[PDB]
Amino acid sequence: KTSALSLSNVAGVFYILVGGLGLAMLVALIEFCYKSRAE
Amino acid sequence: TTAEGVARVRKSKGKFAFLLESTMNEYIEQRKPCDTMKVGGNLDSKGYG
Amino acid sequence: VVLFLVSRFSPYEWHQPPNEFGIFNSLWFSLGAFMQQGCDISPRSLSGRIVGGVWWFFTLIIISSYTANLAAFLTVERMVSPS
Amino acid sequence: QGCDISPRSLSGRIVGGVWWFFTLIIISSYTANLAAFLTVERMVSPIESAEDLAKQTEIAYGTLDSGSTKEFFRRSKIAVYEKMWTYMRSAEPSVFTR
Amino acid sequence: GVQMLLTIVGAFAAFSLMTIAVGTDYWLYSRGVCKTSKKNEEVMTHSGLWRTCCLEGNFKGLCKQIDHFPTAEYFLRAVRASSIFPILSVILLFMGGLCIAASEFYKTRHNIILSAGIFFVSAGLSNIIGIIVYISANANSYSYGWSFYFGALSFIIAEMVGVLAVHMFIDRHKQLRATA
Repeated sequence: KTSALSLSNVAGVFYILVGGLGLAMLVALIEFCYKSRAE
Repeated sequence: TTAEGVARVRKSKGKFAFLLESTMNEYIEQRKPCDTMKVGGNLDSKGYG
Repeated sequence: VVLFLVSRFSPYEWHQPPNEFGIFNSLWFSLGAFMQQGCDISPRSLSGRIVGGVWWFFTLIIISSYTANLAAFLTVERMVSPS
Repeated sequence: QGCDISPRSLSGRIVGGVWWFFTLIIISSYTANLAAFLTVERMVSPIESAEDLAKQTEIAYGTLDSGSTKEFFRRSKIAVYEKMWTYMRSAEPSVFTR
Repeated sequence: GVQMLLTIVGAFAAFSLMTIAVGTDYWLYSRGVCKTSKKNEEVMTHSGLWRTCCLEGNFKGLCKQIDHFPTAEYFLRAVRASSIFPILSVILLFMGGLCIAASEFYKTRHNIILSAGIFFVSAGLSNIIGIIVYISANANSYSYGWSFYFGALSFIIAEMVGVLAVHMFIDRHKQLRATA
């Protein structure tokens, strides 16, 4: 018989996702911080 | 006892198989509640006298 | 909730919001993307596009894994039916 | 295939969101179950040797009553053949032809 | 007005939920030992992040420690032992609440409210990693316990507070545009 995929198998797709979300906010915040220093 | 062997097949929800004489296996297959089956060919050969 | 945030947090773009990615719409765009469905909007910023990109990659893997692992279940179940 | 206009209300979206889930499963079941057909029927091995027949119980096999093709199995000491003799002996209907 | 009320209450709930989770011991209802002869006996246990406390047998209530360390695999075990991410979410939610409290005092600096939003959103992201790093390191039946669900529930209660805080920031800056 076969087993059902566990979180351990698809684990690097949630780190990438979470890491990407972090990178997205950082890019956004740095842009906003830069614009906020230009006023 | 074999009676215990037969009962163990019936109560184990598909997780036990019992090795026994073909004569007994064939008899039980024709008894209510009709929940057992004989599978495969015989592994050896003997007789009652 | 990250897509909404980035898009709409900065107050230097609300010239009327800058885009259409609000909280309500963000859920809709993240559900649609996961279901390999059609389009209603598409991010036009950098930060927002990063979120989209990683989300699309996540969906791909996951959706592929489901189909791939579903076939395994069917094939293994279809080959086992008992000497 | 299809990407033109999408619902924009709460009620319409709920409808379209369950429909989208339905399609996913249904369109992933076709492909997944189709692969099983194209895989299971490919792995199938054509009948070969006698060991294959002994394991199988679908296709019956029978020798002739009087002759050397029955004595061979009766006296055979090989398990792959001794198993077949036991079945063919008491099996019904008589595969033994005339 | 009432929008700020929800945030405060919701922020407190998220913080409280997560803290209970970490501190408790009812995360993974497994079947293991709780006592450090050549004999053994596995009985139903309710594991946690730190201690594996038995709930059945003659050792009912004895709380043993967990030797998380019985380079990918090393890193996972190292992170799972210290609970960096689960504890980090606690720290972030606590900090995110201070910002909201600091608002009432300093009502002329809109960036106090947006800070809370980022902490709460980022606190949720740490919670996700903690769940993932706890389910991957942990891997004969199991069934997660109320403590594990307070973590998952905290994430939701912290993402909702996060969006709510961001609306407050957006909304405040919108009122400034009108006055201009």
